[PDB]
Amino acid sequence: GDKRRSGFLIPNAKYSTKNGVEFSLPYYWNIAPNFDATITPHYMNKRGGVMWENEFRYLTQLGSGLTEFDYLPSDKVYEDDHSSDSNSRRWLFYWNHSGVIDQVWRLNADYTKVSDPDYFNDFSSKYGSSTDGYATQKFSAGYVNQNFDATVSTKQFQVFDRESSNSYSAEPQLDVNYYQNDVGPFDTHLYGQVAHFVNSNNNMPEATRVHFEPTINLPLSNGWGSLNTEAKLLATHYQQSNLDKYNAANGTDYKESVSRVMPQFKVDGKMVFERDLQEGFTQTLEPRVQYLYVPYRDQSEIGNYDSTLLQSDYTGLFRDRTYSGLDRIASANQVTTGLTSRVYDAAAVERFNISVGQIYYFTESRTGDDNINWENNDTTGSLVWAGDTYWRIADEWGLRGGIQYDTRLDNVATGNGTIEYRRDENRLVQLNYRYASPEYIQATLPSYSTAAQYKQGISQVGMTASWPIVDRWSVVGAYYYDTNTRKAANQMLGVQYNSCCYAIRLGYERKVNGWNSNDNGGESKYDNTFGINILGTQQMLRSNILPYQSSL
Amino acid sequence: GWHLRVPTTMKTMILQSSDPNGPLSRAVRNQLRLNGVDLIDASTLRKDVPSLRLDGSSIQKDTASVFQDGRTAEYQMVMTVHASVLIPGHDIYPITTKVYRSFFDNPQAALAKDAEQDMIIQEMYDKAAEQLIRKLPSVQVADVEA
Ligand SMILES: CCCCCCCCOCCOCCOCCOCCO
Ligand SMILES: CCCCCCCCOCCOCCOCCOCCO
Ligand SMILES: CCCCCCCCOCCOCCOCCOCCO
Repeated sequence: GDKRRSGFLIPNAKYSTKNGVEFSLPYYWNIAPNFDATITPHYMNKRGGVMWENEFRYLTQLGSGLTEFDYLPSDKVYEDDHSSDSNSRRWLFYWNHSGVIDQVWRLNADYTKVSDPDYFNDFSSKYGSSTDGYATQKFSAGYVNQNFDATVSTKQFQVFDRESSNSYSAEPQLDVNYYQNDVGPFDTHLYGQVAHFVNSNNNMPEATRVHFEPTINLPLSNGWGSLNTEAKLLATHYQQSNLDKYNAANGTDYKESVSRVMPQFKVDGKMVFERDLQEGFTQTLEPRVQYLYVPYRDQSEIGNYDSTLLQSDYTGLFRDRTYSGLDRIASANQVTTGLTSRVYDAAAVERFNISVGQIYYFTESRTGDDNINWENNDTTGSLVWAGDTYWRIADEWGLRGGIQYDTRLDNVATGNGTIEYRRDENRLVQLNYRYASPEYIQATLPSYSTAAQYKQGISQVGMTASWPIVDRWSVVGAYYYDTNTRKAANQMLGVQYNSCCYAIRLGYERKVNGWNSNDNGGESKYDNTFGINILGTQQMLRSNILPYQSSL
Repeated sequence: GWHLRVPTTMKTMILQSSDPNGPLSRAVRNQLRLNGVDLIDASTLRKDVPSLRLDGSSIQKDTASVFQDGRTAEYQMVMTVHASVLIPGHDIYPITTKVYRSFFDNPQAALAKDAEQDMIIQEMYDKAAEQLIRKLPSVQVADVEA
């Protein structure tokens, strides 16, 4: 049917290596003022058909939402690569929803499902690209009000790998929180969780975890200092099942019923020293010390469901958790010390910031299952260092950076730096650089440090630029470069011109798409694409596999 | 020696938003409560008490770096927070702040990574809150005789 609408939209064309010539003819349908739809025939050449891209949007009292369904009945290239089954249809379904009813009820949905793991590698869209390694499928409904909140959710993930697609899922997960601030001088905080973990692989064990965590916190502060103490309990119980086969395959001692209760003592002191400088400028120096103690518990009988190693930002040094989730809580006997230095102008605007921190270990942080293959066996001392910085010379330029170092790796673990020149939306240039050492990948990602795609880590520079050459024309481009392999990862060049009312926009992008086995070791697959689209907005900056983000 | 260090005008303040129980609202309320700022509802007559309006917030998760195979190595989330201090009689003053964080991805432990993504976001909501309160001194000095 489709009427009472706006009409056909102006089509757009594309030429890519995997799809050939492409012709998209959108057709918009304004069903109502608060919900509408859009049907887009998207003809592809060497795919041998028209992919129907369907979009729908709605605005209700229960929340705002969007739904997408792309469908291709048959794919010729995919049929050549995968000729086992005669069925060759390929599709995508997406559903986003978010709503806060009566300022208390919270309804949220972020669902993405695809027909095959090689969908987003071939078909690019707003809801996925070649860089995605898995699709997320989250649902959540909760009740939140000031002193109390309780949310129930279901989390699933579709991993894009035909050989190893093992991933856990919480079905369901309940999170409850109580608060009360003026319990004498103490601020109290109760947290409880009840989760049921299942895996797509039936050989993997299932579990039902119950967690109870009361936290009492005494904060004191005056004019110059702030001393905050905290006592926290961690009671956890595991009802595990389906363990015989997994205990046969791997050398593990997982049992069906496992209990674990851990105390936690944390103290955090902070100071501040102001210092006046020239021309009305005012800098400040804040030191911060924190002691942390958590006893050791043998957690070798407990599985792993949502626990992974965290990264230490400067503020992350003062975090009381090494892993995520609640399956692997490491022992603690640590003394974190840090120092920050800020500056301000005559108008008290924060212009420049430096942060340097370290942590000292009295005893080693054990979990009962510490198989993190470090480069050396340094257990105690000033192991982890971190630092951040930010510089704003004026209203236009900008700078920001951060580096995390670890002595157990004998090299800097993480390191990113970015400088930017930002006039407005149309005029800007940005230079960035990100770095992760092979030791870091070896320690945190054991499986990726073996293959040649992720072994050497990251050393990637990047240059984004939006600049108009002629007063009415406009040009934009991006260029990312790998330092280790001396090769480019993503390149982009595009021009745009607003002639009168509707602008014309030509673009070109080349990107790393896959990894080519069967070679003299291995190489990376590259994809080229040109595009023509025919209000005044620059989506070309955020159209790459590494989108542009303003660092001020 | 060198002198030791929220203004007195903002010791009593109003906190208003369309989502009062949201993460950003509770983070700002908690943080300013740590500084000793007293909170009162708008039901008071309230002519001398300043206001702290939370306009909105959004998170943008983009790919920061990529591996040799064309897959995401680490994401970079950027939390943009829009607020505005309302001094009755002296016009409104808008405030903006950004929080940049990043973390490595791993599809083999996707659920775990989700638990990390929830842990970082929360932290960001707190960090942003701090960056909103440290800019109040710059808003107080903006009140000059013109
Ligand atoms: C298969 C899904 C079909 C379910 C859709 C039924 C939704 C009915 O409830 C919607 C109630 O909200 C009414 C929307 O009101 C207009 C939105 O703007 C109102 C401003 O508050
Ligand atoms: C020495 C470290 C031991 C760890 C501390 C254990 C503390 C045990 O007592 C917990 C009691 O806390 C009660 C919960 O607080 C109230 C929260 O609920 C208030 C409802 O709004
Ligand atoms: C509020 C303390 C701030 C001072 C900073 C340094 C604190 C270092 O002292 C820690 C004392 O604990 C020593 C740990 O002893 C070894 C573990 O065995 C004792 C447990 O029974």
